[PDB]
Amino acid sequence: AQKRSEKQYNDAQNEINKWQRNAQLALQKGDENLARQALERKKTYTDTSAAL
Amino acid sequence: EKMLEQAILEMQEDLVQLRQGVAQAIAAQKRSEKQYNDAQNEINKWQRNAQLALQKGDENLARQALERKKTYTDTSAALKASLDTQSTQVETLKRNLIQLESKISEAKTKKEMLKARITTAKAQEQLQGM
Amino acid sequence: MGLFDRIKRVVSSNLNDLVNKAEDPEKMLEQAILEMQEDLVQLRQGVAQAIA
Amino acid sequence: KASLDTQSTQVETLKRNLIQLESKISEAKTKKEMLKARITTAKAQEQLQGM
Amino acid sequence: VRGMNTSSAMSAFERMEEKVLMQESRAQALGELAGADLETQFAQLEGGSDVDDELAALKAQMLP
Repeated sequence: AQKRSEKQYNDAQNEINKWQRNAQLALQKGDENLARQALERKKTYTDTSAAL
Repeated sequence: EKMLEQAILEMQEDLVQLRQGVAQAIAAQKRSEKQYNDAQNEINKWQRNAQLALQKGDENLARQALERKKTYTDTSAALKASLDTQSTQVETLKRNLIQLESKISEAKTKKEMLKARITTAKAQEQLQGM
Repeated sequence: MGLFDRIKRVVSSNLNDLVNKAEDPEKMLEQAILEMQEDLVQLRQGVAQAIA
Repeated sequence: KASLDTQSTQVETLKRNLIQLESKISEAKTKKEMLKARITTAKAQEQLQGM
Repeated sequence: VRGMNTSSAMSAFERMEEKVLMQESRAQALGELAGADLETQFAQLEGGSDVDDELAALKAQMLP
């Protein structure tokens, strides 16, 4: 169970990194809405990570 | 674990039903818009006819067309009012779905926490036996 | 609710026996790959009709 | 003509979806081979671990 | 695309994941318990002690 939570936590961290890259990419693209959405997703992931 | 597993299956099916309702609402908005668009198109045709009627010299036909336009306008206004009310409901449904999506993920996390405490309790029971 | 309590107990007992038999990994993997391929063919036919 | 344009757009969307679907099924086949190896290792390990 | 409950792709991934996760976690955990025991740790130390003396003996054997 500890390993599973760690994997999920690790996955969340990995997911957050991917999301961060996308947000940066979104800014370059010029789509403001997508970048904002990504930030919200990261916050949700962070909350999940905190809970984990 | 059995109580938790049954609950997870149940929530997913409910979400699908909500999605279908949202689709119907979306379709309804589109249908009203099409009717509204059709009414606007119809009004334009009516306006052309009224102008044509004046050229023709038939005063009665032109007057009749104006009355028809007013009725169409009233219908369009009603459709617009309906759309606004429908839109607020649609937004709430969309918001609810987003909230639900966040909630299901939390439920999965809860199960893991629940499983860990139960295992610990079982370990304590073993100590009593000794 | 009395009915609700009865439903949960009956459902749990039935579900547990049923899940173990169909949880084998090898049987599940074979079934999934075959099904998706069949679906694609059906989808293609529908698409072809639209194109026609 | 108006009907054709709407239908054509829908057809194009379906074609795009099919391409996406094709990518997904191929990935699944690769996953099965990886999954099988992991399962076999675990079974062997469990018997050894108990002893 | 939406991912229906009855869809084969959605169902297959979920079924496979549950079985795979449990098996992988259990195997790793079982291995860890053996490592945790003190006797196993002592054996590793003994093995390290054992290899060096043999090497010294081997050097003596190959010295002439």
